[PDB]
Amino acid sequence: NALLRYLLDK
Amino acid sequence: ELTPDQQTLLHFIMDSYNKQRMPQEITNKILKEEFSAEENFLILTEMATNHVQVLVEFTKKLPGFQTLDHEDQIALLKGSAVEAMFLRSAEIFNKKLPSGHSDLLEERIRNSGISDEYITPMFSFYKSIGELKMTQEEYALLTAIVILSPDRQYIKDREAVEKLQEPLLDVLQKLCKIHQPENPQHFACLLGRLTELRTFNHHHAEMLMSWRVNDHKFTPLLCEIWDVQ
Ligand SMILES: C/C1=C\CC[C@](C)(O)/C=C\[C@H](C(C)C)[C@@H](OC(=O)c2ccc(O)cc2)C1
Repeated sequence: NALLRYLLDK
Repeated sequence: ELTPDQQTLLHFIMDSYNKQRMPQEITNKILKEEFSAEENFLILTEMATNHVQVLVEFTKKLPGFQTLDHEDQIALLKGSAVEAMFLRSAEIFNKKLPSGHSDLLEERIRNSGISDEYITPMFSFYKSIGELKMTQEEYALLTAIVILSPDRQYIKDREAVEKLQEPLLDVLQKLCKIHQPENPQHFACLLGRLTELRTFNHHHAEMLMSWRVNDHKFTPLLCEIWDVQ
């Protein structure tokens, strides 16, 4: 879930 | 008739909900591209990708959402994607398209490899929400409520999500009592449309299942959000 985490944090 | 703390919350939500838009390049395709099944599906892939991009941006700004455990944040996002997308796509079908483009969008959805068994209840949902002439307020709050649902699979702290959700349900309820006093049942009926939203988790899974037999392809974000692997 690295992509969803990235989109959550940016 | 809304406490000041409820006014603040309402304004945060609407602010956040409104700075999301359907890009013009995608709505242009609805008119301009040829009407083949290959091109129809490609456009839906773009709308879907955009719905999910928009879901995330909305989610990350929801009050208290940063305070939740990181794993649960992801379980919410994935738990909610289908329900939130179908709702948004309803707002778009009814309200954020010029007059003739419902009919075309519809014609594309009707020739993109989706069974009538999923189409019928989809368009029946779109019809029924349009006849309710659902407000922007309503779309927005309802969307926040779906996202912060404590009922999704894999949430470790269901209570923490319930504490973010409750305030949203109280606002929406008061808005109903206020803006629709001749319909005391309004709040219950909006909750009834949430109950019908939950129906699409099953449908969408089936829809993705049929597309995958014909080897259609999906984007990185979409495969990730729905565990298509
Ligand atoms: C049925 C579609 C669009 C009209 C709205 C609808 C019917 O509520 C459902 C779903 C979305 C819309 C948001 C565009 C799209 O459905 C998908 O989820 C999808 C996912 C990956 C993919 O490669 C193609 C589509 C296509």
